Amino acid sequence: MSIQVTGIIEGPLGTPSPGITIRVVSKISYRNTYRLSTEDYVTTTGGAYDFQLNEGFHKILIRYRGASSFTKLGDVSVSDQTPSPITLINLLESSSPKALVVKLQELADEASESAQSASDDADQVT
Amino acid sequence: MSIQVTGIIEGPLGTPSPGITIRVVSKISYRNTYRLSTEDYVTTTGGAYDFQLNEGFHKILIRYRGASSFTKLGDVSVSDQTPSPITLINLLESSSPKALVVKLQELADEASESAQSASDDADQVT
Amino acid sequence: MSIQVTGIIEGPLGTPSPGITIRVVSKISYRNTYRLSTEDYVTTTGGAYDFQLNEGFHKILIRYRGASSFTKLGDVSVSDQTPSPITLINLLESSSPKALVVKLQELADEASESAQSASDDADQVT
Amino acid sequence: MSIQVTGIIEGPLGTPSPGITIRVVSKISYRNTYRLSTEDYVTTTGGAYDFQLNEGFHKILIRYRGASSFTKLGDVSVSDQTPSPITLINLLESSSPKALVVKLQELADEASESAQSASDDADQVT
Amino acid sequence: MSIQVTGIIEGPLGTPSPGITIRVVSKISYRNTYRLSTEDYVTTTGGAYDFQLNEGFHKILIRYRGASSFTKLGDVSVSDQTPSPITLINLLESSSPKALVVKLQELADEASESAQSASDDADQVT
Amino acid sequence: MLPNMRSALKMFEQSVLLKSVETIRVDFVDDIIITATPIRAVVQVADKKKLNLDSLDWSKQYIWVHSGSKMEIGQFIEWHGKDFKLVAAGDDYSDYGYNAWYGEETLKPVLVSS
Amino acid sequence: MLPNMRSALKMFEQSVLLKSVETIRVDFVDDIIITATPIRAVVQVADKKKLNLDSLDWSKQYIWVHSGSKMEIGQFIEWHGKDFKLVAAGDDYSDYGYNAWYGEETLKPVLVSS
Amino acid sequence: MLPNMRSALKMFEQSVLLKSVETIRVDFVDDIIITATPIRAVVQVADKKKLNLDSLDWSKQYIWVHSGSKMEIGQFIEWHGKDFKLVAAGDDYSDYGYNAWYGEETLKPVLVSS
Repeated sequence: MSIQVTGIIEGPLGTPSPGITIRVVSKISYRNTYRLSTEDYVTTTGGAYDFQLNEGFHKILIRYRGASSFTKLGDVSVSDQTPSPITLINLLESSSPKALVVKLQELADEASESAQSASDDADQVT
Repeated sequence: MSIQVTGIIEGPLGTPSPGITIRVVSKISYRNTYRLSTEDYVTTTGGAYDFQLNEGFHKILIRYRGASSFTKLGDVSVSDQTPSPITLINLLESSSPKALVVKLQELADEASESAQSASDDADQVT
Repeated sequence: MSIQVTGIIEGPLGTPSPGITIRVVSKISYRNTYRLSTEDYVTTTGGAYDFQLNEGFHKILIRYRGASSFTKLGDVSVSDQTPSPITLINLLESSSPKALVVKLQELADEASESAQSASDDADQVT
Repeated sequence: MSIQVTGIIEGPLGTPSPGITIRVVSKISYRNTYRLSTEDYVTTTGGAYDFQLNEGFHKILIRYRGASSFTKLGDVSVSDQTPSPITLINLLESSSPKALVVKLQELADEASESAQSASDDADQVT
Repeated sequence: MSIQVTGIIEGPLGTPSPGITIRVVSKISYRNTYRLSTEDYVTTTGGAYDFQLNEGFHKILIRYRGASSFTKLGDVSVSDQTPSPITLINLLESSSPKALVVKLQELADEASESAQSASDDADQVT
Repeated sequence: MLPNMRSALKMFEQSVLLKSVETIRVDFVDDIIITATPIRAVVQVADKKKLNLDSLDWSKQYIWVHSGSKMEIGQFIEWHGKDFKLVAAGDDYSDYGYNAWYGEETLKPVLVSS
Repeated sequence: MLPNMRSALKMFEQSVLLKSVETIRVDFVDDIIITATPIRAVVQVADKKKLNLDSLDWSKQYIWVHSGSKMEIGQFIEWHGKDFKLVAAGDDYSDYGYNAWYGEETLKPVLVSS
Repeated sequence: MLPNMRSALKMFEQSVLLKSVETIRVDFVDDIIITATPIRAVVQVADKKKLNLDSLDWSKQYIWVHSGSKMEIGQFIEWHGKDFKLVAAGDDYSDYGYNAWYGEETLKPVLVSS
């Protein structure tokens, strides 16, 4: 399902920030979402961001209290199964092309090692 | 014989938007239609669209209510023997290169399922 | 399963000549680099093509009988996820990217099925 | 004879367009027609174009409802015998230098194969 | 049939000198590339020329008797469609284009007659 | 509102033919159909036409046209007696309503129809 | 107070797409994700687009954009039908409120998403 | 209405002879008839006439004439004592009512009739 992200944006000094303007824009023609489709969200009091993010490939931009340009934090990619209750940081670290590929490599090596261990154990029992 | 498209244009945050206009311009002249034969269709309430499209080849562009220009949504090569009750997303995707990253995510997904199968099998044998 | 691409030669492919011929050269990585295997297909009346296709890297060429040379329709990578009843003009749009190396990591599924085979071979001894 | 063309101009959305200004201009000194000889035709209601065009070598331009420049569809060539009741699309696809030459090549190969088959059958009967 | 070009040497060809001489070199594609065959013709009084001409590629040169060299009148490709009673200045205007290869494809007619010759040869046996 | 030099181009106009070549080839034999249109323009000299030195001296007149109609490189422009290839120092203020190009007289005779 | 040409840039604006490439590689195989944004700008021609000579003639249109948004070199700008690499003669009056760049049409087709 | 600098050329006029050569040859032996006409013009210096260095120093005066009459390259112009070959930096505002050329003094004596 379309996952929901929820966290509390915190400045480096333990003070939340209420007036954050987050922009999510997709850039893949994906089910029920279009290329270069933009959308905004403003965090409520306490500096807490919560929204259901439709899935696909979405780059995320920050604007703090007052900012000329928009800071680019990264580009998440959300699929059908992906942890529902998640902060945005663990979304971006765990979903980005470099991180996605490197996670895939990690997983493939893990699976290969598991397979070899299982095969060796089967040989030992046989 | 002509194909029809019905769907809902969900915003990237799972929020619909009743202001987008979708334009298609003929790629190359084909029966009953000519090169550069533009046409635009406004979206309806609830972010839904339901419109008839002729067979042929067409650049498809869209523009959002707050947008200024059109965004290059893609190009589609529609003909007969394509399903008539088809949404716009699936038509684009069926007649466009699959996005790199969605393929990468699907790969990571099947990889994760395989790895979990291997690990649980190792647990079971042990 | 192996795919079956069919349709009516239209649009940029040319007029529906009742004698048009196509040619697919498949790059099957045989031992060291690969082997190229050619196959020429012809068309029935009305410019109709209908032919099955194996999976892998295929380069499609088009030309008319009695013409002077081919025309580069282009490359394509038929994978285990492309639609079966598809037209040729549509498939030409899904050209081969360089995701093949990420695709190689689909061996995780093979590793898992090998692990499960080892498990369900080992266990029966009791 | 001087052939006549009937068709219904259709925008990609099933909505005909009445106010199309089609510009046919000739660039060959051909019987009863001169080089660079221009003329216009405006489509009637229902988006249906019909006109008798004198034969020769005529390039055709379109202007939609409002357009700065003229869009070039191509250049038909009509001879003494050429199908009388024809749409303009099948006129341009079947009559243009590239298409004309390639049709000639197609025809030459067809006739050559027919001749070879006839000769071989005559040999078989003799 | 073979043509007969005649007229009065005049205009850019020069004054009607009653000794003027012309020279045609024919490029008859003999075995590997071709053979050039020369022939020099002179003129009666008043600068009058009158001479038959075979078909094919002919390069025409002009000069006066006792002059120092020729003058390049130019090439020409006399085909089975050029008018018979024509002047030389007029024919020089119908120079050889590179349509010759397309003219090769006239062999289809030959093909057909061969086919017919086969047909009306086979049937008599009864 | 993008400025539009178009109205500032009409006074200086001149009739001129704009052609383009769409080469056709079979078995690698060159034929060239032509596309000619009567287009508006304005002409000034572009590089003061000099006499270069070689085995034989040669000279090609330079003109640089403006027009409200788009002009691709692979097109010729005939205004008096010899077409000019639209080769150099061209610039497209298409969004500003016109475009310009230098021109090279193709010493070949003018492409009427071929 | 630093002068700010920004307000003197709005009138001449035009919509345009600004993309950047962040190449990704594994085992030395090239893939390229894209980042595209709709940005404000203004376009003029930069070097009057000529026809160079080589084994085959080639030509790349030059545009030189201004915008209030920052534009790094390794970025492309598409305005009509072909993106331009932001390569040359660029200058950043960022503290003065805008920046400019020349542009090189990458004769490759436009990077939609890859 | 094309602007016409013609009236802006009369005041500065000067009498001058405009000749052209139409070479004639038999058995590859050079003879040259001449065609000379008294034409209107105006003369300024074109390249400040310097002294080049070689085995022997040489110098050719440069003049650049305007006239309402057409002036092809292969023509000479004599104004004082030595004809000038109309070689360089010439430009034809013929549609604007005049044309101009640089000039090269042919250190040969002036072609009277040959």
